[PDB]
Amino acid sequence: LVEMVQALYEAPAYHLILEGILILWIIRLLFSKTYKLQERSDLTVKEKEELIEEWQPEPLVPPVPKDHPALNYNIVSGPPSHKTVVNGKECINFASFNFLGLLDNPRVKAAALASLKKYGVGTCGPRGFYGTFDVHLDLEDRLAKFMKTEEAIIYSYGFATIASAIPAYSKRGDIVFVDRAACFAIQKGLQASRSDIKLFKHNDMADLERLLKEQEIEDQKNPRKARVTRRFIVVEGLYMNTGTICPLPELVKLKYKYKARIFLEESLSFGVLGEHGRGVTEHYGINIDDIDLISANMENALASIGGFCCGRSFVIDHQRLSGQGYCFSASLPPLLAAAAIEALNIMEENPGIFAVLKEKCGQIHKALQGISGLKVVGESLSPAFHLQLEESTGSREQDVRLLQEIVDQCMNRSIALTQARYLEKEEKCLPPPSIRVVVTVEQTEEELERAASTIKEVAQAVLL
Amino acid sequence: LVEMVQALYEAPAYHLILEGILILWIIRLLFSKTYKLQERSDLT
Amino acid sequence: MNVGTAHSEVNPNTRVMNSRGIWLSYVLAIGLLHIVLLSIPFVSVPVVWTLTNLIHNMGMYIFLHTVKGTPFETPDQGKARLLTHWEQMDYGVQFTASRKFLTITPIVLYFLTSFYTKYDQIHFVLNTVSLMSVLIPKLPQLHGVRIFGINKY
Amino acid sequence: RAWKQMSWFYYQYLLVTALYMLEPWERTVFNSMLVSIVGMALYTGYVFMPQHIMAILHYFEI
Amino acid sequence: GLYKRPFNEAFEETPMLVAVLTYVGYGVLTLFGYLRDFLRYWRIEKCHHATEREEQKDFVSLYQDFENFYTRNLYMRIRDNWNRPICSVPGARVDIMERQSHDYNWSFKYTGNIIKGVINMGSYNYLGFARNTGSCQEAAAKVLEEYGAGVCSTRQEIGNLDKHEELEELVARFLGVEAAMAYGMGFATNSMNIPALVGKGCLILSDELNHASLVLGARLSGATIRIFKHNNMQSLEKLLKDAIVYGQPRTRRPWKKILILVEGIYSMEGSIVRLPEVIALKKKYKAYLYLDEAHSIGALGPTGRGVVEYFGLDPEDVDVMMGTFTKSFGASGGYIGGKKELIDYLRTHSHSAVYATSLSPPVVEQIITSMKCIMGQDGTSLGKECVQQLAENTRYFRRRLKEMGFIIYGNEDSPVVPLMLYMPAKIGAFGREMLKRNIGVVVVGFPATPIIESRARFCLSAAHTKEILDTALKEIDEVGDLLQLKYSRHR
Repeated sequence: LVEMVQALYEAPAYHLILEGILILWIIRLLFSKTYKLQERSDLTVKEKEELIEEWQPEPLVPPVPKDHPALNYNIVSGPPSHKTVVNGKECINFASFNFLGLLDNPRVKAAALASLKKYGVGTCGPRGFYGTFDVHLDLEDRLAKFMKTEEAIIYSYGFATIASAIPAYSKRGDIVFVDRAACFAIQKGLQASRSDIKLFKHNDMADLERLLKEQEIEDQKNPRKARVTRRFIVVEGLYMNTGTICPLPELVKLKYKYKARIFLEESLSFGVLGEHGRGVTEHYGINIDDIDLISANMENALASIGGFCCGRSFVIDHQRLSGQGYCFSASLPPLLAAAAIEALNIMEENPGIFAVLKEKCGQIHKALQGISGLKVVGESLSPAFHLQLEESTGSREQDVRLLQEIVDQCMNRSIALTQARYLEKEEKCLPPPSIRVVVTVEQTEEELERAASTIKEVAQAVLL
Repeated sequence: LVEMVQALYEAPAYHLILEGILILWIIRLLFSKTYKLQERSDLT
Repeated sequence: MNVGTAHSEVNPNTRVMNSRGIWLSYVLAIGLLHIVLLSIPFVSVPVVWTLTNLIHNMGMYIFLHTVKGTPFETPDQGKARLLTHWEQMDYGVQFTASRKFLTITPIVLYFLTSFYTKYDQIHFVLNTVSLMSVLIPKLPQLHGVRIFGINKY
Repeated sequence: RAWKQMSWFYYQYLLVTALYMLEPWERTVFNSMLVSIVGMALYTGYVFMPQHIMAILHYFEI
Repeated sequence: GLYKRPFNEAFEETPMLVAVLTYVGYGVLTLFGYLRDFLRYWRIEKCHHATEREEQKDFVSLYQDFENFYTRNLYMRIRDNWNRPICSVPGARVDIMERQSHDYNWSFKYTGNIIKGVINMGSYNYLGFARNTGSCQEAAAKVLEEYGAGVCSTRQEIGNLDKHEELEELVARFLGVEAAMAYGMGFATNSMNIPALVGKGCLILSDELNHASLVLGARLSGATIRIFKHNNMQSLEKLLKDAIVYGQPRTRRPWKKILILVEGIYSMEGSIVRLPEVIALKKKYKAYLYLDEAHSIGALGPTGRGVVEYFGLDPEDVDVMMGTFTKSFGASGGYIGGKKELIDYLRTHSHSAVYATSLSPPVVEQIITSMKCIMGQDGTSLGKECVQQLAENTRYFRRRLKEMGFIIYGNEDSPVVPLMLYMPAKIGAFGREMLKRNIGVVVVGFPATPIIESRARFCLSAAHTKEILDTALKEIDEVGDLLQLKYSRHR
């Protein structure tokens, strides 16, 4: 003990160093349980050749059954608009997402031709260098002013917008609470970012509350990690797969109570909802600042290619350097930018088109009630809703075949409908097959009740 | 050379032992070309 | 500018130390520090050598073993957000010419400063403490481990 | 003439050491540190080391 | 594989002194950046960046501050070089809206005056189709008047038009493959058609210098990715042999598929891919080939049919041929060409077709008109003239630049010419000095490239004449004399 310590202290230095080295050797030996066998073997050249020969690759593409419903593409013999011509038959368009009828306005075409005379068709470069035109900055300023927000950023492709916006902010090790009935663009954006994804029930705040409280428990488990994880809630203003609106005020309250930012998608909502057509926020009266990021695409309402994101500069400015679809691709052609600017001018000039669209949506949604085999899933304010089989059959393929028979019999009677298309093996929550009905400010009253009557008669004829 | 050898001889013992240990560490490092990847995986 | 414009690497930080002329530049930086310390009038040669050793070791510890992450945003979604530079080097490959060189250099510097301080006990204690502080993290076993939860987040 | 040559050499000095990008007060800080270090080095070399570069400087002057 | 004509590429190595000096510069920048950050943190210096709103102060911070280190300290100092607005057609001469900043590039304010006549060497014109007047513009205007600005639905439902079908058949005839499909974005083409071809249990062999779109497409699929060295056929052999012999990583099972992603011309380096060798190994080891002819579809080849025509091989050897209309044809979009079964499967099981909006009618009309002009269907000789003029211009430019003593990368045939600056400050210096002499170039710095290699890329065109090239070459020589950019020991 003490005497041993004194004796060790009285002993020389190099001897004690050697004894310490031996002690370290012993402590290394005790924990060295790796029972290495000390053997090395390698393959021969002929064995490598035979292994090469035996391997057989699968074909690049699997054979197709050739009976795919999507194998036959509808061929439009002209512009897709009111009174279109599809498959050689005269029809009335009930499938194109053109809510405001801005596709065929002479003013929009005049603006597009004016910008075509000046710049041409192609930008020929990314926005990062010699691909930024004055029209791009003008359009971004117009989008910022229209939505009463500081900054906006435009992408040249609608799908890439949210799919590049989401990975820019959400990184590995974060938590995202996304709705179950989220569009495919949001799903691929959430796949690109390697964050942890938690899905809650469609338009249910109870499941969101439960998930948030479980996250709170996990935060209390380890505060240090909980201090470096960011929480996001990704929702859509008007869901495409269902046609139902989102409960914004409760989401805002949950955000401020549980410290999780909000990403909002307004693709259908952007140009149809609100007194001036600004989205679900104007419909509910929620302040614009309560939502961090609002994504949209100019393809549906504005009738032009591309998309955009809107928000405060603190949030938007990061996408100019982290958005892959923005950094590594050519910019939007000036033609489509000018078309979007003119569409914005027309939308600002007359705000009654949103009111007449709401009128027509309500009328057609009320009229389509009372079909034996068809149920109208959706809401009375969305321009696009669905028609689903009430008593579904045993298989999905028979259901899509029945719906396609209904669609064909409708087209033969000058009603142009379409059926919702999904990737069966890729969609997270595959929706049931459903016919899609889209309402415009161009469809007259008589056409509305005629389409309702035609769909009713065809449904009764087919499903009985 | 000779002066360096004399200076090393005049230096203390434990310091020279530590320097020798470091020399052995260096000679181990130089021939330790086994570029281990430090990964472990198992089947389910 | 943006990462990935001219190459396809998730983290250009890993191959920084394998670049051309980095070793010679690092050695010349050590020499410049030594000369700047030599220029000081009132200090003596053992003090100069001890100061160079301590300062170089402190710089190595701060840069290689303390600063964790990447100076630039990276498109692998923050895979190395919690790793220091030494762990990021060569994507975790434990031994490499760069790692061997970076481990060897402090030992040679230690031999030099020990000789030029004439084996004084105080200088021995200081140099040994700094050399151990540098060398201990270099061990392959000591990877992704923060003692008592220091520098974890 | 010679003033333009010195301006060109100063421009090359700025380009090489990446002082071209920095704001003027950062340039002032860097230049002051460099001048102080050089003056200290000259003082120490004169006081401590034997005057050997003095002969080379005199030969260059001649 | 063998070459019918010599294949000569030159990648001269960096001088040692230049490497030491660029490391000195980067170290100085890093130290001053740390001091900058300390001053900004202790509120001694005012911060010009925006801040989170007071209601979300207790929220977790949105960004990690260390990630933007280079943005504030290195990128912002020379930020004025890149996002330069223009107000005219991106021809051989472009108009740039000149801008000034007084807060050291944190915020830019536009002066009224506008630069005019700037020689354009940053735009991706290769055949000079970016013109505001011509036949293509007339056809585009006609289709715009008839059809409109854009389609409002996807291909599968109602958004398929006759224009898309005729464009696809024209592209299939142009390439020489059986069938082709068209998309509205070159980035989306890769990012949406690589996940469909391969999935979990497959292998992807990506080049060292692949584009971001190819990498993103590979990541979105669950396949395992292995990176081989840039144009190193020995490395490709080694990875192929190891993948075939040793199988899957955890449980030894044969790979379902092996896909090799390569490009025709790499924009930054300017090196043409060694296509005969890679096709040889593809056939020998029974792999699959994905070829990205974004830069070579119009620039390369005697008639402008890509690298498969430049080398002279058979298009049926390449399994998937991606391509982009933005560079050469002067309109946005993309395409994939291949056998009929491939195109049918992509028509049925591709993300872009199902969920994304189709192309615009004026854009497809412009592509159709330009592609008809190239193949001589209009009957004129304009198609061959641009293709031969581009080759003359690139050979002349590369020869004269190399004889001046600069360091140039890539093959002699590639229209893209990367000059090497090698130092962080010379990037901004070259950009500003070239702008002062009415020349527009593109400079690429550290985080994109390797650390020692910073460059400036010249993209040549058939619109450039001999006079314009002579003026640009004289200005480049003068600037290289000013900045001492001639690092070549050979000449």
